[PDB]
Amino acid sequence: VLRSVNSREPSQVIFCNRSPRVVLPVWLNFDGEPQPYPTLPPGTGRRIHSYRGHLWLFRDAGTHDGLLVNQTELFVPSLNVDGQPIFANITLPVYTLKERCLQVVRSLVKPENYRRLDIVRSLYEDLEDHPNVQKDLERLT
Amino acid sequence: MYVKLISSDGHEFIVKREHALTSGTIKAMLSNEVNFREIPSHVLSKVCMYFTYKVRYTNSSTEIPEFPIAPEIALELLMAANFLDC
Amino acid sequence: MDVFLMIRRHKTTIFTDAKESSTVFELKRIVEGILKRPPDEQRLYKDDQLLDDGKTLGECGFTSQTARPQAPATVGLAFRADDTFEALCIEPFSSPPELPDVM
Ligand SMILES: Cc1cc(CNC(=O)[C@@H]2C[C@@H](O)CN2C(=O)CC(C)(C)C)ccc1-c1cncs1
Repeated sequence: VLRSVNSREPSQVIFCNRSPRVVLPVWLNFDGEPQPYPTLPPGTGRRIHSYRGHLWLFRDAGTHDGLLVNQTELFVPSLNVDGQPIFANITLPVYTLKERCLQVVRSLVKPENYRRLDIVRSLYEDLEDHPNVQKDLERLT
Repeated sequence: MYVKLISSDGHEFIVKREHALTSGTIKAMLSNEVNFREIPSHVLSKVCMYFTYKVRYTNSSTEIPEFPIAPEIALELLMAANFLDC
Repeated sequence: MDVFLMIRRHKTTIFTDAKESSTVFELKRIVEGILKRPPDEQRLYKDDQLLDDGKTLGECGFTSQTARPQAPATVGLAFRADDTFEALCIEPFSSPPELPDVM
């Protein structure tokens, strides 16, 4: 369902990373498979060649935390008007406090030691349930 | 309009009602003071700071900064956020 | 430009915002509405410094980029009990435990 259209109509795009994270851009190819591309450091940008109707989403390259692009999940390059590239503003969402706490705990404790932490059983499963591109694609679909 | 959120160690935090209603748990606890017996003040102060942060940056075009959390308070803050559903 | 504050006395802590251009006296009017004590029975402090009513919060060092939503600036508060003002006193928050072995 979520797949790039094979339009063959070039569309130049500026990936603008306005987040403090290292960004992993992911191209959903014609069979709907996530295809990773080279990372962007925090605050940097790149001019990239894509195509009209192609699907892109963006993540934290280390933890796969979800990021927004122009205030949304998905970015689809549009027609270029007067030779101007499309701007893809990559930003942090407003994470829930809970998820933000899970992010920080994950980043300090190695997966092996989640069960060693002194917390209720249900938070153990919340920690192990890492952000994942395949999982989100099943949600969106 | 304001409400009082009281930590386990007696600290009384006064925040706006609409900020506090971010938490569905607090909405229920109100329906104008709320005593939290498991949340110490160093956690509850951070919870209040988050409310201000969420209300400010939700549906905002201005670049959003990371919400900071110290390593020392993360576990306790996780437990509170989980309970408060925020 | 909005600034974000914690107005703190004893074990009380008010979370609110104000304009950088607003006055110390106007902040006292906000406190009055919440804690039911008029401006003349209040002293506001930045750290150990007493704040003048007619000065703006910007002049007193509360700026939008330092007094942030996620990390608000502290403004000391002291009440006048009858004739004389109490000394400024802010109870500190609780201390977090030691970082567990795994963190
Ligand atoms: C290294 C790099 C190369 C390219 C080349 N362009 C592509 O691969 C485009 C992007 C996407 O629309 C698919 N694509 C294609 O040329 C079609 C295809 C992969 C040959 C089937 C585009 C972006 C990047 C990036 C550079 N930094 C972050 S992404």
